[PDB]
Amino acid sequence: KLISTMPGIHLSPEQQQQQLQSLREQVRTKNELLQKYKSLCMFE
Amino acid sequence: NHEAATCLEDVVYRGDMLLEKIQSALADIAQSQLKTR
Repeated sequence: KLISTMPGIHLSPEQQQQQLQSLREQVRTKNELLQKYKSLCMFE
Repeated sequence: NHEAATCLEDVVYRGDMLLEKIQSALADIAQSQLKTR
């Protein structure tokens, strides 16, 4: 149990789950910013 | 001579519009980088 408490809920249930959704928002926002940069048509 | 002068005034402002576009793009990238925090 001392070996397996490394994977223990140190930061609590609410924070671990929220962090996951925060990273989801971060990753998705990175995705549309990068795709809008690649997809923009500056040239006439 | 007058005609020759017009040539350069036609050439210019294309670099200016490209420059304002790329400044807008880099400002947007910097803003996104600071807001993602």
